[PDB]
Amino acid sequence: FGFSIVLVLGSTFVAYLPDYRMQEWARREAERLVKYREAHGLPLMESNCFDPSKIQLPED
Amino acid sequence: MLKYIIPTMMLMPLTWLSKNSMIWINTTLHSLLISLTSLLLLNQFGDNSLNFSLTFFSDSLSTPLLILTMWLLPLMLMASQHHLSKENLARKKLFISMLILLQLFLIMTFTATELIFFYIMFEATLVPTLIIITRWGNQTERLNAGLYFLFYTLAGSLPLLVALIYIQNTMGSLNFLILQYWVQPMPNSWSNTFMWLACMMAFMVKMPLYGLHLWLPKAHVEAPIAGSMVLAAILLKLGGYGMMRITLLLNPITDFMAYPFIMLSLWGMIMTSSICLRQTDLKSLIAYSSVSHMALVIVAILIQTPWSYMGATALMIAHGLTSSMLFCLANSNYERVHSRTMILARGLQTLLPLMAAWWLLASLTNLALPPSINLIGELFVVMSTFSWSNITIILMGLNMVITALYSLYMLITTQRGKHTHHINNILPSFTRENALMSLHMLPLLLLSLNPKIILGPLY
Amino acid sequence: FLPSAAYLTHQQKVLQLYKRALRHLESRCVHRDKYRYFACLLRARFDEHKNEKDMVKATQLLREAEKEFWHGQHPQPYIFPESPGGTSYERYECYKVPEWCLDDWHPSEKAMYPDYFAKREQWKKLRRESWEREVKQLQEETPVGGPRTEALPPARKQGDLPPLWWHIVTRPRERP
Amino acid sequence: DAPPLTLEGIKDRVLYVLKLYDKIDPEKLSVNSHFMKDLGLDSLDQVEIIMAMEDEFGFEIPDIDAEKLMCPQEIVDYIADKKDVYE
Amino acid sequence: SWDKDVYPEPPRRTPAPSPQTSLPNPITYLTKAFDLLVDRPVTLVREFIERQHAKNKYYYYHREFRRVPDITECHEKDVLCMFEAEMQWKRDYKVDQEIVNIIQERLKACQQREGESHRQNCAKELQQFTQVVKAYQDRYHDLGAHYSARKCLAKQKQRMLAERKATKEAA
Amino acid sequence: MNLFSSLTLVTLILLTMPIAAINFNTHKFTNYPLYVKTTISCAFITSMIPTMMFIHTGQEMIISNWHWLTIQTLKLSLSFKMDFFSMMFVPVALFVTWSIMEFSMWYMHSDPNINQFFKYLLLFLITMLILVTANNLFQLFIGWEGVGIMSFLLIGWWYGRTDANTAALQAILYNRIGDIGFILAMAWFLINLNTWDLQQIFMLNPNDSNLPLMGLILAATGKSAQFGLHPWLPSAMEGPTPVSALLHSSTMVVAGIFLLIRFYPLTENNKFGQSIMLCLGAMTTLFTAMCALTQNDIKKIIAFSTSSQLGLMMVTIGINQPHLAFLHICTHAFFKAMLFMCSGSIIHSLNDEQDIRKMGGLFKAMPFTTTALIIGSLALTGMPFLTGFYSKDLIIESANTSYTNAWALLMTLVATSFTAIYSTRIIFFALLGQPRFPTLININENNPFLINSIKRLLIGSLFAGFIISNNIPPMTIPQMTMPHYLKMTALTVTILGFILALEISNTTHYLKFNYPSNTFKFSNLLGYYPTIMHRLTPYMNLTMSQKSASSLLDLIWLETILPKTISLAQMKMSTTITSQKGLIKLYFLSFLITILISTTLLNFHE
Amino acid sequence: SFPKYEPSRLASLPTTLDPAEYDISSETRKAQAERLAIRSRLKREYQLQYNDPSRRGVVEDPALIRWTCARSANVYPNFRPNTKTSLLGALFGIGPLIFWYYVFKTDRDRKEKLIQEGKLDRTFNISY
Amino acid sequence: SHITKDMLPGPYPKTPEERAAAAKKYNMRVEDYEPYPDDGMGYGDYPKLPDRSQQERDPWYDWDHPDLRLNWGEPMHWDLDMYIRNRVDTSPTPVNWNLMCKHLFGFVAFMLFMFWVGETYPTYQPVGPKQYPYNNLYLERGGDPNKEPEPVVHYEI
Repeated sequence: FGFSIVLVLGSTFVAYLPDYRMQEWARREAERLVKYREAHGLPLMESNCFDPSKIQLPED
Repeated sequence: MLKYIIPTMMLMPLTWLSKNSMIWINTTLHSLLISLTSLLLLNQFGDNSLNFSLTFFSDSLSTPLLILTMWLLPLMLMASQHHLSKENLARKKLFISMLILLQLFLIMTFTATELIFFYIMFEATLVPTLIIITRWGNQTERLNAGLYFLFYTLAGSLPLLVALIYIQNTMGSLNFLILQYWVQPMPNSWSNTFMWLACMMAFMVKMPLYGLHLWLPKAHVEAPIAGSMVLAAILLKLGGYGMMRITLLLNPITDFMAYPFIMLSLWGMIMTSSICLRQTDLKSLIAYSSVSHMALVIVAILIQTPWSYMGATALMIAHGLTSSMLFCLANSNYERVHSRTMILARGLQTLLPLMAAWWLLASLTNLALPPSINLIGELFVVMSTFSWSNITIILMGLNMVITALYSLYMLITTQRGKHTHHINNILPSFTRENALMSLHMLPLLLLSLNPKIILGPLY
Repeated sequence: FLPSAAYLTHQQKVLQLYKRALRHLESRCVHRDKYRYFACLLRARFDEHKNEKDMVKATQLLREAEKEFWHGQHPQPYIFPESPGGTSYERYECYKVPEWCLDDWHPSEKAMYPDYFAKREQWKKLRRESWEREVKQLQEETPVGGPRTEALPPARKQGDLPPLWWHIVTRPRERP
Repeated sequence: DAPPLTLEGIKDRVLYVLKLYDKIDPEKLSVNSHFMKDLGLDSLDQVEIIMAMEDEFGFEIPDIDAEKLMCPQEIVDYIADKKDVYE
Repeated sequence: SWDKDVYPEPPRRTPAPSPQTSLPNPITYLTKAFDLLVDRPVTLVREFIERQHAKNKYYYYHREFRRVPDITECHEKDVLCMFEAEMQWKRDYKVDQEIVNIIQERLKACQQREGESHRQNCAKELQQFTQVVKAYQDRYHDLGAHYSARKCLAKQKQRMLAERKATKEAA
Repeated sequence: MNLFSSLTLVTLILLTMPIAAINFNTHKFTNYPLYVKTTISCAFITSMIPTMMFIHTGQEMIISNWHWLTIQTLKLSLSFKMDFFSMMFVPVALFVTWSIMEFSMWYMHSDPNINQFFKYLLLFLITMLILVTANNLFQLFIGWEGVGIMSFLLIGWWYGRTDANTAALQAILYNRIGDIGFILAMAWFLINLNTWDLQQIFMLNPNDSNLPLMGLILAATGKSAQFGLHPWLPSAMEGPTPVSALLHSSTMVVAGIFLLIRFYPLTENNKFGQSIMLCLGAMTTLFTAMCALTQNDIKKIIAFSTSSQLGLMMVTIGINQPHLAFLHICTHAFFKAMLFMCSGSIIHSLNDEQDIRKMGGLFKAMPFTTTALIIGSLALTGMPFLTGFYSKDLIIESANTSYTNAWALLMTLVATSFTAIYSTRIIFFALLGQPRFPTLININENNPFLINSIKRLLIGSLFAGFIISNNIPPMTIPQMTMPHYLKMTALTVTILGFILALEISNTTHYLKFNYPSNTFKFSNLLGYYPTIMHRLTPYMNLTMSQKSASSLLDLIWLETILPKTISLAQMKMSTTITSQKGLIKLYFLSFLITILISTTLLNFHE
Repeated sequence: SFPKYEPSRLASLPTTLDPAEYDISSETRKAQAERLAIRSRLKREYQLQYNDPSRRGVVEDPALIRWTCARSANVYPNFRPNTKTSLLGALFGIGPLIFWYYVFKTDRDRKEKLIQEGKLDRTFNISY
Repeated sequence: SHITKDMLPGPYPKTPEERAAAAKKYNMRVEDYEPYPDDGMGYGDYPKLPDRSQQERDPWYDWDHPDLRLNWGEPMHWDLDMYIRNRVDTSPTPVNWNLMCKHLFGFVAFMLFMFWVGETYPTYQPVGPKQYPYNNLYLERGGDPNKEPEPVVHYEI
């Protein structure tokens, strides 16, 4: 009960588990979005992640 | 989490209502089953932390350290015999139950949403550790060691309470999320300087930094193996955990006001690696190794890079395991020969033959073995601090040279060259000792395989 | 600085200088026969004033001899491969297990080697047999309160072994 | 690396390389016969003899032990202590 | 299988070896024995495995998400609004790092295919690399450790205000 | 293609099974060395064929999978490449190490801890292979420190003997100085090119390349025993013999320069870096050739020879010719493996003496090993035109015909003369002298193992240099148009060196006994560098750690300033407060002045 | 016939050319006699407590214990802060610290000025 | 059990007390107990010894600890950790010390000086430039795909 049911079972349990901190989801999401961005002509990773139409900067 | 707390409560009267020569197996088996159920925690994913029972939540700043505590408990529970087997039944049961209550306040500390609850469970972590080291220290300055210990840790950590209360009634609550999602940047007047200096000075005491570090090595070398391991690994890495939490506030001033601690930390790192190059008393070298690593951790937290935080939490976990193990090897050598000095017990390659394998393995994990977690932590700290400034790498590499040098000195002086042939009491090594070597150096190599579990929440 | 005598005499000192100079001339000089020539030249230089007894002129010559030795000594002296500094210098100190041990074995592995352990049992009985009376009385009767030397006298008195012999008789083979 | 050593073989070799050196006589040269007292040759050539045994058997003997050989039997005693020459 | 329009494989080129040798040919005997000893039985075991796959089947899905609106559409404090907004932003940040990883994998593959001639036939991929990383460097870089989303938006205001005063001084 | 990748991965993985064999042992296999020798032989004969595919056509590939900790914008996986250097480098080292397995069966037969020895030596081999196949630079750092620590264990194999762990300590310290240089290089690669992956760093053109390339310079001089950091090498020779042969013939000693050859398209540029390359190389070359004379041990002479050959490789990287430097690696590896193995065979045959004196007459004492030793010493300096010809002679040609430094070419020339003269000295004193060695002689070489090993390594040292050098893929542009006295200069210098050392020998026949004149002493006392540095750099740091660190900064001043100051202040306030004599008029006068000083001076009624 | 071999802090003066081993006085040989008496008595009690068959633990060497208590924790009594002690303390502690403080302020101010120029080579400088 | 009075508090004054005490307690000659003296650096009342001590002490005396060079009863030199064989070899060097470091520094300075003189004065054989035809290997350098093809060609001689 320190090795044969603890160590090896913990090794299997951390061997596979979900996408830890959402990894393979992010792989497949990135693949879909880059296929989309290079298909539909748009620039991949446009700057200005928030639209500057939704800003009211202070002026002089 | 409350399903991880409440059987640690119910594990406490186990030792009480078990008869003699039967307590040992019960405590071992049941705390190991708690360790399985502990490793079942790891559900953490993606967007949020997992937050429940409103006081409780788990990051990946808290999941690996919590599993480290709930796995280092039964290892220690096994580790601390042969020096109190001949003591009485009452003090035996009291020792074991005191360790269990120490674990309970540790887990309460690591799953603390509210920082006042964190501070209460912080000094609750303090109070049994003194009773452990002072009652079973088995030396003669342990009294002064405990006294220095409590006054340093309290008087450093005392005004932190006042600053947190000031935060509590100038902003609102102290949920860590509502500390986040609401934190206004605070400007650089002098009161903000004192508040930052109060919180950072409390945890500078706890780590320690260089200027407040003689707190530790007396308390390490004059302690039993249980108090020494829990003290070193869990307490210093708890101080680092708490600093990683509280640094989310007071961002836009700590750039201006966090210079001189970097200089004190790096020069103390070099001086600490140099002072552990030439001492006797084998037990003390691992304490100064711990001070070297924690100075590097403090550099890693004062810079604010995700590379730095991932390297910080990896360095914490790896050095907790390494220094705890090497403390256990030091205790095994001292129980072979009742000396505590170094140069008396030379030899020990011939006799205790496969003890040499575990000295080799522990000392190379201290060396930064080239796939080890220690190397991963130190490497990303060096990368992030080079991005901080292009000149700091001399002190880092000189630390690396001297760290390798004292590690090798410890290897080839204590355990190399000649048995002193006037000794004739050292036995062959028991199975318990090799069992503890195995219980230390399986999780470090398994984490060396797949380490992306234990890196920081800035992943 | 030596066990029996409190100090080395001057004839002894001249002799050690002779052996050192001769050894370094071995190390200096290859082909071994021109070595033999130069060694007899050196022995002639010590034959030049061998028969003089002016002790103060003798130690004057000894000081100048130490100067002329240090002027032309050899950097790496040819030292033998068991000497201090040598190529081995307790090479197999690896394989030199002490003999107080070997008895912390297991009785199965002890029963694998019967006769050596039976004879070891009678050795250990020989040790404990004549340890107390003869050895301790010869060491607390014949020495002075201040011992003033280190050579211990043998057991010429009646019977058993000369005193304090365990870790000196029972040293290993130096090549196992 | 297998040199075999024994008592009487090395007694033969020590006695042989004392016989080969010239300025002693081969007539009265016993196994246990002295160096200074009976052969009459002095201290200096005695230490040249000690040099010959060192140059033959492959290990230096110290100057603390160089005072006290004085006959070939005691030489065979000390060398048999060095290489542990018994079965 | 993998999407080839996003992992662009360039047109294959393979010349036929034409001896002009009479040793002859160690590699032909080599690859004949290699096919007959390695490629056949592994394929037999793999086809057995794929029939065991085709006994009964599963499915797994892509965990699709909605679009919660905005962080500029939350108020002063409003923690229940900002929670949705900032977990949306953090999912964008994860997938955006993975976009940078995909561009870097493309650059590695371009470098290895063209071998010893680096400086031709990798121009477009290096150009789109500097474009995406100029976006990343300008957008998400120097915000340190405790990104929530709000420090990114303060950077956003700061940068576009800098370019506003730049085009005013150069207007 | 399946075949190339599958065979290179099984040549990796067939160097995994004997570690699994001792881990599943729980016995005493008396044939575990035979097991390791035959799995090494199988690994070489399966590894030579994909190199044959490489030179037949190419198909020059990288494999990579199993990513781990892909944390921020990078990723890192098990990733390793087979190209020119990583392809033709491996079978040379496998052949050398198989020979060393044979010779360590024989030389290390009579030790009852032999299984641990072969475990460590195989683990060392695997680590050096993982160094020389990897392209992801983190895996290079893995292989770097791994062969460093296996160097530690195999130097300190003979426990006991303060020489051995002293040597281990200096070796691992200089490997950490290589480590600090290498992590500076890794730092600049991360924080200016987003990764440490060699294809991408080749893909960009970094301009301000002073700092990382200087870090790589420090890595080379810390790993491959070069000047300022070289003299750990004879101390390293004070360990076992096949340990030293493997550790300082091919493996663990080319990893200082193998990295710089790995960075060849980035060292094509930045002329300042190549200037420091060639100046360091000339300095090492002449200084170790000068130190190599006047030395009375075999292994220290042979290690000085390999240090000067690595100096030639540093000069060969200083000039823009990396591929001939790789050729120098290969022939150098076969060369000194054969030489060390033969010499250590002679040492074990003649009673652990190992020194030049008392080792005199050995020709016709069976001449297999004397043939072996003189074939080694004629392959040194490149007799025309043999395996030793190609490397050194194309190096001095391409160095002589380039925009060099006008001190460096002269230094390489003079050190070629010096390597000729100490190789002539090792011939004359070892094999061709009148016999000085002690009697009771046990000259024995009726061994099938050692004649197999020496046999097959002189086979590899007569033909295989031409087998390599013939069909290299030509990856440079040869000069080939030399004037007179610039292609003849190689043979000219070697012949005049041979005549110079021969007349040195003939005057050494004579009887004169001349006193030493301090250049003798400077060539014999290691240049005074190891003595002075190893006597001072300990004593300064530890005198600045006895007073400074231990006795003065931490203990005495930190305990005075925080515990003593506060504790004495509170104790003195106690002794002034509680020291009240028990009288009553005093306490009521305190009450009275408290009342009056609260009314009229520090007011409370307002 | 030699430059008479000056010693140093490291190059130790060997026992040949002392020349103090020539003008032997009375108290020199008396000191060597008493020194041999000391070594004789210490080896006598050592060999007595070294050959005992009843001996279980270590031989319990008092001088190593004494030196350990000397070097470890008997540093601080005695100690008075003198001119030498305090001056060397304030040099070895504060000096290099304030030196590294100045060099880090130098490099950080250079870096902040260069990136406030706008022309830092951040062509891609992602992992900060 | 061990007596507190075999430890070493206080300094060396006066001349009866501590001198007789340190002789009886350190097993040394009375006058050859030399304290440091009271430099104020701590250091107790522990003796001063001639500090070299380890590659001295001739190996043929055959004491107890065969490599530490000890005798079981000895004042146990204060900097002994800095002196065990494998650490600092204070053997007498065969020449001098000043003359050692003079020759070393002279040779290092000479080679670096001639390196500098070589650096200002290169070699070159009578050689032209490597003629690259396509505008000095343009469109195979770093780039400019169609921006500025700048005409530079080589001429036959």
